[PDB]
Amino acid sequence: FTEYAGAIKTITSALQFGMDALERGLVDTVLAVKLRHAPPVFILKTLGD
Amino acid sequence: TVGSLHEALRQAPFRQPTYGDFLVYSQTFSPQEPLGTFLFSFKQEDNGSSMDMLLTPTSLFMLSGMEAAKAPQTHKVAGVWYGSGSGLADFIPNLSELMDTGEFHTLLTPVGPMVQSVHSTFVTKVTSAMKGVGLARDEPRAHVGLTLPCDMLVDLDREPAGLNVTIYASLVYLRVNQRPSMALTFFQSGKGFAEVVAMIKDHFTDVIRTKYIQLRHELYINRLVFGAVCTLGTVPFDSHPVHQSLNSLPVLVFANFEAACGPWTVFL
Amino acid sequence: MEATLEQRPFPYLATEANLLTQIKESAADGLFKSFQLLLGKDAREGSVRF
Amino acid sequence: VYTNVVEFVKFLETALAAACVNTEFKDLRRMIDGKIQFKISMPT
Amino acid sequence: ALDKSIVVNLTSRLFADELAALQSKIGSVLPLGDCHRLQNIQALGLGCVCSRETSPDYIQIMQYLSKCTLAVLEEVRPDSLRLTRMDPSDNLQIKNVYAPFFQWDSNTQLAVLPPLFSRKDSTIVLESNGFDIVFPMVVPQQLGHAILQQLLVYHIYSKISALDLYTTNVSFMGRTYRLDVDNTDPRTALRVLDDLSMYLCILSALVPRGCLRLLTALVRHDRHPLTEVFEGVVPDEVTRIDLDQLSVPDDITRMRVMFSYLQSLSSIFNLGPRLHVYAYSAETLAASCWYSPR
Amino acid sequence: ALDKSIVVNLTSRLFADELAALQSKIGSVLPLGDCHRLQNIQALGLGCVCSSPDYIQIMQYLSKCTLAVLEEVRPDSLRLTRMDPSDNLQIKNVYAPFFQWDSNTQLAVLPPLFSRKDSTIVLESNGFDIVFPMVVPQQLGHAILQQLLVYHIYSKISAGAPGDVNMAELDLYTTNVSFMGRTYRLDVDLRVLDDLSMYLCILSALVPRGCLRLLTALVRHDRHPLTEVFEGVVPDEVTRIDLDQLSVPDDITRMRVMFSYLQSLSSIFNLGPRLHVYAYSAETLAASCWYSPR
Repeated sequence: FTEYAGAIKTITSALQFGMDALERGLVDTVLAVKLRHAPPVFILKTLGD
Repeated sequence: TVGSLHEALRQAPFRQPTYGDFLVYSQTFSPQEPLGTFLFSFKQEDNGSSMDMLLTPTSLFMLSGMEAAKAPQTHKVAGVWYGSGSGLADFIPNLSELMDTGEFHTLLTPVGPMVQSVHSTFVTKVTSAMKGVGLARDEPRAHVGLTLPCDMLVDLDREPAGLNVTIYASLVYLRVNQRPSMALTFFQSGKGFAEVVAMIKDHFTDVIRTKYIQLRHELYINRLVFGAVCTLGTVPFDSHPVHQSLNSLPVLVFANFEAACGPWTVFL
Repeated sequence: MEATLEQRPFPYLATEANLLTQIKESAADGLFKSFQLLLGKDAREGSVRF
Repeated sequence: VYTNVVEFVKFLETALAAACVNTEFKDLRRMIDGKIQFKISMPT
Repeated sequence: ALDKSIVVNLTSRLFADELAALQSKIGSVLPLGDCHRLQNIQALGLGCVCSRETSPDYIQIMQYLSKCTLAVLEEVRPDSLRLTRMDPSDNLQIKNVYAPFFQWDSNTQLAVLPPLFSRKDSTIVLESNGFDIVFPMVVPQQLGHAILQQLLVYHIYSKISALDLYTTNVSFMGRTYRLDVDNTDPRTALRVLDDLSMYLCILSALVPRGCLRLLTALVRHDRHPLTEVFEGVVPDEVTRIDLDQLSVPDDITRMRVMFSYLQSLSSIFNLGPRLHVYAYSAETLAASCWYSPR
Repeated sequence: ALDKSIVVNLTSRLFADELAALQSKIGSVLPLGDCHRLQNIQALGLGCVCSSPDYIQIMQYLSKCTLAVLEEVRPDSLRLTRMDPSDNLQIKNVYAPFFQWDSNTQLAVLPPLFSRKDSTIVLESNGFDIVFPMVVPQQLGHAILQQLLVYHIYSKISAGAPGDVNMAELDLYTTNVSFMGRTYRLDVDLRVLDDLSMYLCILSALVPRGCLRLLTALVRHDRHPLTEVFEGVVPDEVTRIDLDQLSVPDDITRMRVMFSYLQSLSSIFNLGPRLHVYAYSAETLAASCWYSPR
């Protein structure tokens, strides 16, 4: 009983850190999109006027 | 989710490895053998039909006769386990003539790593693995990986790798002190068979020149066989060898080594 | 623009009369254009994409 | 036995999401492409 | 069981002109660098060694190919290539697309070879990324070796020359095919010829004398079918070896040693990984092979 | 899980004498033309190509085959079992003549070449003859051929010139095979090896011309340094072959022939329908193994 409970608390928790890995991956890939369309200040300012 | 993965892991048991029960004279197999030692087999005659002979890479160093120049570290270990080698060498009376005509590599059949060996006084039980990942026989299942010394293993290295890197076994006949004596090294590359045979020839550049010049006053046709390469099994790529010192003796140990076999192929 | 064939999983209709007679000959020598064979391990509705 | 539990994060509860319009799409593996055709008229 | 595929990120996009080639060659075989899931284009090209700016190395390309994994295309999206890989023992379904058309059958024996019939045909370019995806080709082993037979003959008779119909063309039964050999880098193919020269002269010192005498009694008495490589004229060198007497117990110690070196010519006539076909269809061009490397 | 059973349905029943021969051979290794589970008797055994046979047209049939194992002979229908690669089995040593397999050895599959009383089984009720392959331990299978290959040459030397072959010398070291501390008698009066005696002899004169034409082309500042040693092993008479007496478009015909025998003779001994026995008993003739193709 303390061994069947010592296994399902590892298999579900490893999926909790797999489910955590996507919300961490959402913020990474949005910021990966925002930086690949991010020209710096010294280029854009004279183009912006 | 939890419920969909609750069933998708139940339906996959992996196959079990095979087991070859070996039964050895206890004077040809030391008690202090590291669990994970690679093995061999020698089955010259057939009249006894009772007991079997096994050779470690440490015990084969006593039968070979390669000096401590090309192999210093096991020479301390092969002597401290076998004094004069009389417990080993008395069984084979042709240890100077099998090295002449080149028939020793045809008799060895590689087996694999150890599993469980109960040491005994007269007849030592030995269990090894031939296929599959090296696992234990009994209830305390411990994953026994294959162990090689740093003295015998010679590595071959952008290198694009597949799902495969293999371990070989070269066995090269030569003559030191004007008496025949073989030499054995271990390789590790996943380069395919068409490259390693072109690479082992560059590992023995300064050896072929120091035989055929030494044997030009008299040369025999039965001397022309020079080596034999087997194929011992596959290592999973991205798994690293682990350095380990044992009473000392630096020994590399692999993990997840599944074992196979192969025919001995001549190269020159 | 020539009208082509496509394997998109249409809601097909069934006709009372049959079709199947002499079709096996007609693949080898073309009775009709715009045909594509399908073997039974891959004769299905494809996954719809757009 | 002493364990730690890492702090979990939500995407929509971060202030990053002012720079994104967020529509959940159920079967994106069934998509090939997408497009937005702008039509800019111009005065003179 | 085992759920596998490979999706490949094209880093920016790709055009509609170059998509017409990647769509036309679906169901083909190409290698790739490492067995990841997610992947860039700079591993799928076989022409990371078959470059345009330098001359290629036909042996080194083939020597590269027993290393890497092999993969099959199934779908093409204009930003992502979706493939499937080949486990070392896995019954899959391959399709015969490859443009020099050689008919297969059930229980044939395939081989994966570098593109040697045409370089420009099997190398399509992707200048949206500055890279060219280079396809290999599958060939049955009756020409799996018979191109490597012809290629090793060519590098011998280039140094002697430095005629042009016997040293280049490859003869399958029925037809001939011109190789695409114009500017090569033979500095790793002459090592291979320096690895025939050791095994071949050893096989010229322990030639069994009984088999030499059977040539003296066959090229002038009867007319065998394949003795017509020779004429009736025997070589003069065979009689200059024949003059020593026979020895039956020394045609065993010469036959056994000669037999051991012909296990060694499976180290220089190696192909890539092989495809044991067990079921083939003729009007669908779809086979079902069994991958097994080495 | 997976299922495998190859039921061979018969037309007519088996007789009493026809059945008791196959009762003893209840465990064996047999070739088979395809892997679908309902076939006739004309698809198993080597009699598809063997029933004036050749060696090579059977050796290029075993490595391109799917071998099956007998388990049961019921009087209306045979039954087989398919053999996967890397599959545990249970083989009964039943083959004629007897050879005494040693445990922990390697077993190869070779075509039969002795008299027909020991190999085939004549079935009168259905008019087909099954042909078993010859399962030999792999060291003896490379040894039983390399002496009869010598013996078939001296059967052709003594047919044209009798004084060169001595029957006291020939039938003394070509009828005893010293292997595994024992000897074995062989029943030989051949027709199976009538091509290897010609392929090894048509290769026998092309090697001395070959290993000088290949060495005159390979000489430069960057020779591979091992062939400085292996230049001396060739005899002095081979080093005086003047190749002026053969033209350059004749020399190409003496290379593409030459290399093609060097491969196709070397390949038929590195063909591996072989199986590694791990357990055996002598007085029961039981054995277990695993299979690994090519």
